[PDB]
Amino acid sequence: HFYLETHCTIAVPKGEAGEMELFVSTQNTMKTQSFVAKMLGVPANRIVV
Amino acid sequence: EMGQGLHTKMVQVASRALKIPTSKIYISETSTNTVPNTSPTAASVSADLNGQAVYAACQTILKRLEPYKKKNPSGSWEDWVTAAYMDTVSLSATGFYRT
Amino acid sequence: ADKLVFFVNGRKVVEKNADPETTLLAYLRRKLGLSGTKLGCGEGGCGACTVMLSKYDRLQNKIVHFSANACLAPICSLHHVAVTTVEGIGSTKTRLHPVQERIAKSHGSQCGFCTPGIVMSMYTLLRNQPEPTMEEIENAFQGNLCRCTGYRPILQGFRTFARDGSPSLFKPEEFTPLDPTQEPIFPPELLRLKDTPRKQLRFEGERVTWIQASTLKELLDLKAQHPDAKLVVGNTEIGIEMKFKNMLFPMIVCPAWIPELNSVEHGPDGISFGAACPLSIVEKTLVDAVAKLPAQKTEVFRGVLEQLRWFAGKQVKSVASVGGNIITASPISDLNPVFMASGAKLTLVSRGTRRTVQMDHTFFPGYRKTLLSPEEILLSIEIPYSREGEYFSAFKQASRREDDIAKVTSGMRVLFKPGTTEVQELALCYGGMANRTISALKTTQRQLSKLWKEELLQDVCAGLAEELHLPPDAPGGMVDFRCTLTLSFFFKFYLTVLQKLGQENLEDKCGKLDPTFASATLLFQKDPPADVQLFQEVPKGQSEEDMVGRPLPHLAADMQASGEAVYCDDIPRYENELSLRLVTSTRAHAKIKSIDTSEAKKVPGFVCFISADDVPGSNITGICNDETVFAKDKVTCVGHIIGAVVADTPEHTQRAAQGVKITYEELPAIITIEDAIKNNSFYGPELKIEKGDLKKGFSEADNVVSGEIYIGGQEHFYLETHCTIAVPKGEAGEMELFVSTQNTMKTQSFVAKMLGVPANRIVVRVKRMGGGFGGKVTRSTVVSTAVALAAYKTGRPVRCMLDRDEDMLITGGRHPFLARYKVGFMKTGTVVALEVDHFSNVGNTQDLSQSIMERALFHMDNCYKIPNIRGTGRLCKTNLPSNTAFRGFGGPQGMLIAECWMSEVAVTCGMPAEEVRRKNLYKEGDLTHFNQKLEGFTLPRCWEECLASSQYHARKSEVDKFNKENCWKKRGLCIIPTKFGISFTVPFLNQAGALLHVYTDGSVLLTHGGTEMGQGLHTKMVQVASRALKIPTSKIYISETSTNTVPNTSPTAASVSADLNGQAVYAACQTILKRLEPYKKKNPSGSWEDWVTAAYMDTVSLSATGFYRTPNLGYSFETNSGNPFHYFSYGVACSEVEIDCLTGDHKNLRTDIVMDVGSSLNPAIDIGQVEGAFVQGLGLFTLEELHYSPEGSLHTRGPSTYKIPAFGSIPIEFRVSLLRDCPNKKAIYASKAVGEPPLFLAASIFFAIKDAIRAARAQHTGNNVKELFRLDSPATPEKIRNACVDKFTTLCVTGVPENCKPWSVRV
Amino acid sequence: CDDIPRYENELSLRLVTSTRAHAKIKSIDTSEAKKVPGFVCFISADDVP
Ligand SMILES: Cc1cc2nc3c(=O)[nH]c(=O)nc-3n(C[C@H](O)[C@H](O)[C@H](O)COP(=O)(O)OP(=O)(O)OC[C@H]3O[C@@H](n4cnc5c(N)ncnc54)[C@H](O)[C@@H]3O)c2cc1C
Ligand SMILES: Nc1nc2c(c(=O)[nH]1)N[C@H]1C(S)=C(S)[C@@H](COP(=O)(O)O)O[C@H]1N2
Ligand SMILES: O=C(O)c1ccccc1O
Ligand code: MOM
Ligand code: MOM
Ligand code: FES
Ligand code: FES
Ligand SMILES: [Ca+2]
Ligand SMILES: [Ca+2]
Repeated sequence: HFYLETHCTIAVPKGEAGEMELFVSTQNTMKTQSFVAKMLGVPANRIVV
Repeated sequence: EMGQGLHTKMVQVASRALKIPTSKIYISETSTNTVPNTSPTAASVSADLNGQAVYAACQTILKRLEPYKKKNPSGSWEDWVTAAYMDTVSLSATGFYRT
Repeated sequence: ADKLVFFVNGRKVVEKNADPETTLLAYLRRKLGLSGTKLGCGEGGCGACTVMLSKYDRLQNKIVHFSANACLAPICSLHHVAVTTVEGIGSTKTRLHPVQERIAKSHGSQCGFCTPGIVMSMYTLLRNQPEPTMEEIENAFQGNLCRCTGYRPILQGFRTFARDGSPSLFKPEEFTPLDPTQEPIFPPELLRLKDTPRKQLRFEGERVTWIQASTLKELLDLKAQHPDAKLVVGNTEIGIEMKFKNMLFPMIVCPAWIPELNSVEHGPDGISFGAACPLSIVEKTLVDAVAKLPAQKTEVFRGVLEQLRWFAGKQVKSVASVGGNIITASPISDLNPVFMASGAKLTLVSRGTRRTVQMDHTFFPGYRKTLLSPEEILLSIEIPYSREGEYFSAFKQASRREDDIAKVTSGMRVLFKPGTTEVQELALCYGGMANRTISALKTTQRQLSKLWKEELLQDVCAGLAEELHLPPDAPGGMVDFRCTLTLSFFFKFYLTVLQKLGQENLEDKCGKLDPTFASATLLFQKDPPADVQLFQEVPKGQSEEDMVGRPLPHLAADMQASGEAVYCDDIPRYENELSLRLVTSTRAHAKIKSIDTSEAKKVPGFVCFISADDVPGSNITGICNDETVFAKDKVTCVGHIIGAVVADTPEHTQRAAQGVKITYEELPAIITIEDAIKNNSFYGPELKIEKGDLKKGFSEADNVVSGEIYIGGQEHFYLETHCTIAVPKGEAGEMELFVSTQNTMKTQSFVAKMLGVPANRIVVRVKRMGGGFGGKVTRSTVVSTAVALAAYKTGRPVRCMLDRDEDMLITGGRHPFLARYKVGFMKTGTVVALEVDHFSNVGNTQDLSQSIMERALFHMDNCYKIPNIRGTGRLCKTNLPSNTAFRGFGGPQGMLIAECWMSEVAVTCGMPAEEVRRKNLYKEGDLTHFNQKLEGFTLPRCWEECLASSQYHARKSEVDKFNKENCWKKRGLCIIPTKFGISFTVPFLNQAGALLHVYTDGSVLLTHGGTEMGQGLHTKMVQVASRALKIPTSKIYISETSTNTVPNTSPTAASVSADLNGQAVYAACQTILKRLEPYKKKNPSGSWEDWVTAAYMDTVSLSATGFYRTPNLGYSFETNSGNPFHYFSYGVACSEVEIDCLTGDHKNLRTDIVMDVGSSLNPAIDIGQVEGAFVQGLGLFTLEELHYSPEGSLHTRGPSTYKIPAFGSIPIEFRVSLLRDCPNKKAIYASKAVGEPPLFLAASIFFAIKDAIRAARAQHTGNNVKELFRLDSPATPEKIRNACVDKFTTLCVTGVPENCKPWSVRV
Repeated sequence: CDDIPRYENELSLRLVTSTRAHAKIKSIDTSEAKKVPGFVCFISADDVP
C-alpha cells in the first residue's frame, strides 16, 4: 500500500470498568473496537475508537 | 477520512440538504461512540452510503424546523434554530441508510 | 545528606533533588501518578488527602502506624518513612479492602471525592486498634469532611468493625471478613536500613534549604549560628504560614529525629514530654496515666485531655508536636492557656546554655512572641501532677465542636489551703481574648484567702467582664459573645469545684450547689447512634433483573472507594500541558490604573500573563451578559478576575501571580443589602405576586405582627473545587475541555463566544464532579474561559483547579436574604393576611438572581393557605463576588421566613405550634398564592405519619420535664412540613436528550445531558434503561456526558434531571425495541444478543436518540396564571435539640423525616439524598457563616473558619422513611424528584433551638410567655448564647461608637 | 495519530516478530531487553486477559 503514514495506535486506559480509548489510523473503527474488546475480555461499550 | 475527501463531500452534501453554507457545518472525527457498528471505509461506497445517512439525518432536522420556518419565512436559519430550541424541540438526530 | 529515600505502597522512591517546598500530596499526584489521594483544602481540615505513614521507631523498637495530611507533609521530612495511599490497600483490579468494600456497599459514598480519605482514616484506625468502639471510629474522622452523605451511612457501615456492635439498604452479613494478617508488609528494606546510623541530611530546593538534624548538638550549633533557621516538626503551622500567609523561611531545620526531643519521662512532679512529641503521644501517655493514678493527682492531666479531645483531628495530632503548639504562641492555642494556668515547667536549651521556667503570663511578651532567645529551642515540658485540694478545668468553644479554631479557650486552676475552702492560689488563663495567651491576674489576686462561695463568684464575674472586656473594633468580632464565655467558663469551673469539694466533705464551707445547676459541670457526652431507614419493597413479582425500586448502590462506589474513579485533575497531564492561576482584584470597587508583570516574569517556568486584551472574541459573558471574562478598566468586587498567569507548575503559578503588581484608584462601593436599598442599587424591577385583598385581610385580623429576619449566605463546599482542562486541537479552532460542571451547554457557548468561534468547534466533556450543589451551574465558566484562552494563546493544553481559598472567594454561593414581614391572624391561629418584602444580596453580576427570587416567592407560603397575600423581592446590586444557585434555589430562604412568622403566630395565640400549623395547612385541591392546583397532596399523610413515628406529643412532656430539671441546659422539640415545586422556573429548560447505541456484541453504551456529581443520576438512568429494554443493568454502561453526543442540554439542576433524562433515555429505548420487534417475533425463544445480531445483519440501525420535554409549563407574573411546576415534593420532619445556655453549643438529639419521593427509582439513593440535603440544611441554619470586612473583603476562605457539618454534627437518633404507596403519574416510573426538597426540613432544628432559647430566656429573666425575640440564621453558638440572656451576658455588652470600624459587617 | 502529544506517563511499544516462516517457539529470553534503559516490560500471549 505504502500509505505515507504507516500503522499507528495510541491506547489510553481510563482505569474504570476496563474503559479504554484508542486513537487509531484505521478504516475499520468497528472491528478495531470489537477485536480489542475480545482480546481484553470486556464488553464493546467499554471501548471507544 | 484518509485523503479521499470523504468529509468534504459529506459537508457539501449536508450543506445542500439543509440549505445553509458549508461554513456553518463542521465534521471533526469518526468515533465508535457517536455512530456505532459502522462498516469499514472501503469498496468506494463510503460517500454513497454515508452521504445517504447524512442526508436522512438532515431531513429529520428540516422536518422539525418546518413549523418555525412557516411562522417566520423571512427569518434566518439562526432565527428558526433558536425558536425550535425555545420551543423544546430536539435539535439532534441520527440518520441511517442501507442499499 | 542529599538523597531523599522513602516508600510509597511498598515501592521504594529515590529523590535525588528533593525540594523542601514539595508536599507529599504534590509528589504523589504529580510525580508518582497516584491520583487516589485528593486535594480538598491544602489547609489540613478536610482529610481528603489522608494517607498512612509507617516508620520504624528507633526509640520504642517497633513499627508504628498513623494517619497524616499529605497536603501538609513535606517529603523532606519523610526520609525513611513508608507511605500508604488508598490505592495501596486494595482496588477493583485485584481485591477491594474491607474498609473500601463496606463504605461502598453501605451507600457511604456519593460524589466519592472524600472517600479515599475516609477510607484511609478508618484503615489506619483498624491498624492500631483491631476492634475499636463506635466512639473510636467516629473519633478517627474528626479531621474528615463529607458534604454529600450526611455521614450516617459511613458510620452505619463501619459500625460492623466496632466491638461496641420494610427491607434494608444493605446486607452487613455479606461483607467479606477482615483478616489483618493480609495487610501489606512493612518494607523489609526500611527495616534493614535501621542499622545504618542516622546522620544529618541537607536538601536544597529552588528557594529553601532543609536540614534534617540527627542530634541535639547539631540542632543547637545550627541554631546558634543561624538563629533565623526555622525549626519544623509537624509543619502544621509553618506549612500554613508559607502557603497562606505568604512567608518564606529560606532555612528550615527539622529536629524530629533527635531522641532528647522525643523522650517521655515520669518524674516526681509530673510527666515531662520531649518537645517534638506529637500530640497523639502526649494524649496516649496521659490517658494511660489517668487510668493508673489517683484522681487527685491527675486534675491537670484531665484538663489537657479534654482540650486534645477537640484539638484538630487524628491526622494533625499524629504529626503536630507539643512544642510546636507552645512556640507558635497563637492567641487561640488550646494548650497554652492550660499549661499557663497549671504553670507547666519548660526546659529551654541553647548551645552551651540550659534553663527552666514554669510558664506564667510573662512567658508571652507580645504577638506570637515567647521568652526564648533566638539561639534557644524548647527542649521539653513537664505537665504537673495535681495536689490535694487542687482542682483543674479546661474549656473551649468555637463554631463547631470538632476540628475547629477556638473563639475563647481556657484553663482554670485553684488551690485551697489544706482542709479548708479558702483560696490559696487562683489562675484563670484565656486564649482568644487578646493579643495572646493571658491571665486574669487583677481578678484572681483579689480572691486570695476568700472562701469559695457565692460572694467570690459574683466578684469574679464582675472582675472578668471589666478586666477582659474587648473593644467594639476588636479583631475577630463577636466581642460580647467572647466576654460572656470567659464568665460562663468560670461559672462552670465554680460549680465544678463545689462538687469536688463535696467529695472532700467540705460541702458546708462552700457555696450551695443547686440540683438543677448540676448538669452544667458535665463534659460533653453522647449516647450511641440510633439510625433507621424505612422504605417500600418492590412488587412481589417484579423481575429480579428489574432494578427500578431496588436499593442498587451508586455505580461508581467501588472505584470511588479504591481511588480509581477519575476526577478532572486526576487526568494525566500532557507532556506539554501548563498550569494556570487567576489574578484577582483586592479592591471592592476601583479603577485599574496599571498592571506590572516585572516580577512574574522572573519565576521559573513562567510562560505568560493573559488579560482582557488577549480575548479574540467577546469579553462580555455571564448569563445576563453582565460580566467580563477579564476585568477591563475596573474591578467591581474583591475577587473580580483581572487576568491569569501561566506557568509549568501549580507552585510556580502561585509565585507568578504573587508577582503581578496592580495599582488601583478606589471608587465608592455598595456592600450591604442596606447600602443597596439606600442607593437604590438593584437588578431589574421589583418582583411580586399578589392575591386577595390585603387591606381587607389585615382589617379582619384579630392580631397583626410585624418583624424582620436575616438569613446568611452559604458556600457550597463541594470537596472537589472548580477545575477545567482545555486541550487545543490546533485545527479550525477546535478545543476539547474536561470540566467539573453542571452545565456543559453554557460552558461550550461561553467558551465559544469568548474565543469567537462556532459552537461546533468546542466540545465539553464531564465524567463526574466532586460535588456541585448548584455552585457549578454557571460560575464554572469563569475558570473555563480563562483556561480556554490560555490554551488558545499557547497552543498547548492547560488546566486549573482552584485552591479552596480562591474558590470560596471567587465563585460566591447561596444568596443572603433580608426580609420584612407583616402577618395578620385570628386568636384561633388562622392567618388571614400576609405581607413579605424580600431582599437578596446578589453581587456584581445578575447571574441567576431573578429566577432564585421567584422560586423564593413561589414558596413564601410553604404549606399554609393564606387568602390575602403579597410578596415582593428585590435583587440587590452590590460590590461583592456574584452569588448564584445553591441546592434549594431560593426555596429554603422563602420557606424559613414563612416558618419564622408562623412560629410567632402561635406564640402570640398562646397555642401549641403543631396545632396552629396543622390548621393553616393547604388541603387537597387548594390553589397556591400563584394559583396552581395542589393535586396528589401527600403532605397530610407525611405530617400524621411523622407525628406517630417521632411520638411528638409523648416527647413534648419529656422536653418540658428536662427543662424543669435543668437550669443551664434546655431542650426544644419542633415539627416542620415542606412543599417544593419541581421543574425549572424557566419553562424551556425542562427538556432533555439521550443517545443510545447497541453494539453487535449486545452491550449498550448510553448517554444523556445529565452530569454525575454524586446524586446517583447515572445509576438511576442505567436502572431505567435496564427495565425498559428488559435486559440486565450489567449490559448497559454510561461513560460520560458530552456536548458532542447530546447537544443543547439544560444544566443538571432543579432536581428534575432524573425526571427529564430518564424520560429521554426511556424514549430512546422504545425506539430500539420497536426496531428489534421483527426479530424478536421471528425468534421468541431467542436471546437479546440473537435479536441484535439479526437486526444488525438485516441492516437495521442500532443507534437512537431520545428526547423529552415537560408539557404545559409556564407561569406569568403579569396574570398570575399558568403552572410553574409539574408537581410538588412533600415532607415533614420533627427535631429535638439540647442547647448549652452557657456556651451556645448544642446537640441534635433526634430527627424524624417522612419524605414523599413517589415510587422511588432507588431508595438507597433517595434516602442518601434526603440525609445529605438535610445535613446541608443543618449547616445553612446552624453552623455555616461567611464574614466580610467593612470594605467588602471575604474573611472566610477555608474549612478552618467556615465550619460545615462534621460527623458528630448529625442527629444522634436519625430516622428517615420514604412514604409508602404514593405513585407519581407525573414522572418516570412514578418516582419524584428528591435532590433539593429535603434541605429545608432542617429548619425543624432551627426552630427547636429557638424553642430551647425560649425556655432558657423564660427562666433566666423573670418571664414573658408572649415574648417575640429575634433569632437570625445561621443560629450559631454566638447567636444562641447571646440569645440566652442571663446574669452573665448582662455584664457583657459593648457599645459601638460612630467612628467604629468593625472587623466584619453583615452583608 | 502520532502527532498527538504524549501524556507525561505515556509509553512506547514495539512488536517482536518471527524470523522464521514456520517453526515451533522453543523458548524466549528477555535477559538483554531488561538491561535497556527505560525498559518497562515484554508482553506475549500469556498476557492476553
Ligand atoms: C487543620 C488544623 C487544625 C488545627 N487545630 C488546632 C487546635 O485545635 N488548637 C491549637 O492550639 N492549635 C491548632 N492548630 C495549630 C497547630 O496544629 C499546633 O500549633 C501544633 O502543635 C503545631 O505544631 P507543629 O509541630 O506542626 O509545628 P511546626 O509548624 O513544625 O512549627 C510551629 C512553630 O514552632 C517552632 N518550633 C517547633 N518546635 C520548636 C522548638 N522545640 N523550639 C523552638 N521553636 C519550635 C517553629 O519554628 C514554628 O515557628 C491546627 C492546625 C491545622 C493545620
Ligand atoms: N452527593 C451530591 N448530591 C447532590 C448534588 C451533588 O453535587 N452531590 N447537587 C444537588 C442539587 S443542588 C440538585 S438540583 C440535585 C441535582 O440532581 P438531579 O437533578 O439529578 O436530581 O442533586 C442534589 N444532590
Ligand atoms: O428553577 C430552578 O431550580 C433553576 C435552576 C437553575 C437554573 C434555572 C432555574 O430556573
Ligand atoms: O481497498 Mo479499499 O475498498 O478499502
Ligand atoms: O438546582 Mo441545584 O443545581 O442548586
Ligand atoms: S487537602 Fe489536606 S486536609 Fe484538605
Ligand atoms: S461523598 Fe463525601 S464529599 Fe461527596
Ligand atoms: Ca464551565
Ligand atoms: Ca461556590
